[PDB]
Amino acid sequence: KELLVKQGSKGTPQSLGLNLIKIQCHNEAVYQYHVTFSPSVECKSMRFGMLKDHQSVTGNVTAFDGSILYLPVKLQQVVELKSQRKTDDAEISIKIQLTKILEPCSDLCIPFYNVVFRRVMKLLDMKLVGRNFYDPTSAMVLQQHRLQIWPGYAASIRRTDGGLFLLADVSHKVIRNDSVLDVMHAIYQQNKEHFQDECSKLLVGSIVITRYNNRTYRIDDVDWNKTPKDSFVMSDGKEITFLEYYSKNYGITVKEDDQPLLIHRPSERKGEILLLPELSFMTGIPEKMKKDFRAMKDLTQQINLSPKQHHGALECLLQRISQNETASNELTRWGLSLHKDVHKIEGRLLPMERINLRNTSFVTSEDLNWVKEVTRDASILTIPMHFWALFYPKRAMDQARELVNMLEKIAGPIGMRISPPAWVELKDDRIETYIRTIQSLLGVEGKIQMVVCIIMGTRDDLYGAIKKLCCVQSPVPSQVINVRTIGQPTRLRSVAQKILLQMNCKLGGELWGVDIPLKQLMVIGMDVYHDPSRGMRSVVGFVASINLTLTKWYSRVVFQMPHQEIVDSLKLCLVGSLKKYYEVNHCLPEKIVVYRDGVSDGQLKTVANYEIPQLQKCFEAFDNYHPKMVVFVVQKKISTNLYLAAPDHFVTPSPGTVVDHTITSCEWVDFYLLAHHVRQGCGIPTHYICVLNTANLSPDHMQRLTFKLCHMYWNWPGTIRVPAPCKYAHKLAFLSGQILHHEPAIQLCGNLFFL
RNA sequence: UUACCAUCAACAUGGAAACUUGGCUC
RNA sequence: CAAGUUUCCAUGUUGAUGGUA
Ligand SMILES: [Mg+2]
Repeated sequence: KELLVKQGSKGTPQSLGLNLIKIQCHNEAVYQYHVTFSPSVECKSMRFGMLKDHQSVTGNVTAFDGSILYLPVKLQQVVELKSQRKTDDAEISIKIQLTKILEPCSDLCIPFYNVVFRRVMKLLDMKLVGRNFYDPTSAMVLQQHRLQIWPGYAASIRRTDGGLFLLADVSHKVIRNDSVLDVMHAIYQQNKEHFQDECSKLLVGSIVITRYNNRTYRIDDVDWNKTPKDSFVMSDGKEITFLEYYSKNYGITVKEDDQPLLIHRPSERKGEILLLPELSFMTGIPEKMKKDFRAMKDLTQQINLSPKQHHGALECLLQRISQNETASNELTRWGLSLHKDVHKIEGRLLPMERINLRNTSFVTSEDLNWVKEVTRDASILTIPMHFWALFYPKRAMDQARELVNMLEKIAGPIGMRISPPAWVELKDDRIETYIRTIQSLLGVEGKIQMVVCIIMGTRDDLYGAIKKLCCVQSPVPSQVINVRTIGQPTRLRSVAQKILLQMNCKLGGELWGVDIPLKQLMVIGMDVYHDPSRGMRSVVGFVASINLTLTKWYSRVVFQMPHQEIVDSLKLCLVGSLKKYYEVNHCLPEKIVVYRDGVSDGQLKTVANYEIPQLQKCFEAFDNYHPKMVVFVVQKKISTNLYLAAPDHFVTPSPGTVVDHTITSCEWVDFYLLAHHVRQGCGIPTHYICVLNTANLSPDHMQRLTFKLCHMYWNWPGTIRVPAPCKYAHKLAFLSGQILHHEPAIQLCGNLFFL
């Protein structure tokens, strides 16, 4: 790990709000023991309790996470200890053998610095659910929602270039007080004779949380013929009944025994697991609650928190940490002095770039909104459409007359050669004839057109068949519209005119440019759209800049082969992108900037060594063509929050800032660029990690190049979460992997259909 | 599948730490 | 070397409503 200077010079500094820890390193050695509880107890409760029962041998300074104990003082090689169970009087044989001597400056200390913090905030009467800690003392209970929300904290200790830190997100968790058992009782009261089908309809596909070990478990089946009075064989090879299993591990004596059982079947590899309804609770958000205007406006008025409400909750967490003595000793025996106040990050607002139109050229303001700049002038990079087929079934005539009769009105300020659509009716929406109509006609409209498949209600098979026929068998676009979305005239201005230009974008109509000071720049946003829940061939979305001023982009999907992890596609995808580049610009690039998507933090090493070296060795297809490459990894689901520290309060700004110190990764070169256009909530910043940077790019150069790449997507008046090719490839990869399950047609490749 | 933007929920994948089991060779 | 368990984490995707629209 080299000492790399990351801070830039050009920009206006800011102030942020989430570091929360600075510790001094003092302990010369920490001693790790792995403990085998013989016989096996599985719950954390006894594994804490009988370890706390023997502080004469272990000591008061303890850190145990279920199987691993940590000490500051070395014992002998193996210590053997006898314990007796509080319920069945078992012969529990604790064996502690020292396995690791943790150095003060080793990255392996992060697990036990994290479990000591979990043991710290388990003393504040804070519960564990899933991964996080949630507070039951500031809940909101919603009776008509049948719901309860907890304002907990997802807190995690991690190492950073600015030392040790603890990142805490104010994570509100929804918990249903209704279990699966009580909602089974409610459905059985609602339907005494016909409840098994409702249980098999609202139970499979639904996912429960069990709180005896807080595990989240996917329901695959529910069985009524088997009760926990029947026994089974657990991991030690000896038969146990489930009630004695409860009394020996979790200690939670059940209230009834005539309840059914739930079957969970894991993925292929195998151990089928059985869960009681009483100890298992719902996912607490009802979609049957949701279908009204009063759901979020009465629930998430507090859950969609302000930045100041985040800072108040986090300062309340710090206050209850500091004012609790028993939590303070559990930090200060190990010598981990938490900071009693927040620790703040500096900022950097970049010199904001220029958006070049056909004639005008704006300096981008602080608001990033040019919503009604559309319908101004005719665009050069457009094929002027004339005719397109519009279909509607036998229930929604005037509903179609909501849309199209307004749409010719926004041909007013443009004044292009427009004509009314082919109003072709439908006799029956029952699966068939909707396939037959479109490729029965395919007529005068089919030059540059727009397929509008309008379906009453939510039906997956209908739109799947329509999009499969209307994007596989013929060169033709398609667009699914549900009548439930357009069912009211109130949602017309926001549904028909400003948006639903998917079809006008699918024929390739776009222009605006951002200035780039470099020469011969090829930027290429590789994305990987994975669908392993369906367990079939993952999809690569390939998009590259095939020109100089970045106005045109490439598109490619190739299905992978199952049981073959090595990518056979990306060489062909780069071959196609380079062939399109040599067909359009008639030249070869000098630098390549790749924005790879979708890897974990432990996976970049693979991207450092198992894929990008294959990209460098892929260039054998062209003679003496081995130039410099730049690789980046984009990240979305981030837990770091950003607030500007105005001298009165905290407000998350508009996108544009740069955070590059004391939040990054310890090994690679990272930065964070905020991309939420914040109207409410806290703006998560996009995380960009580089892998190979041999083009000698300064940090401000690649940060401003990333924001420039964020500036060039034809879908919005305001900036985007991930830059433009990683949303192009997202849209085309999702479309070509989940809906038609096929490659896009070659005959549409001159358009930018990824919009 | 209509512009992105939160939040909620869910699934799946990957890295590290050791433990246990199994596998041709001492 | 492979598989499983427990800890730490990390990562995308999907579905849903509230907002500028
Ligand atoms: Mg993606």
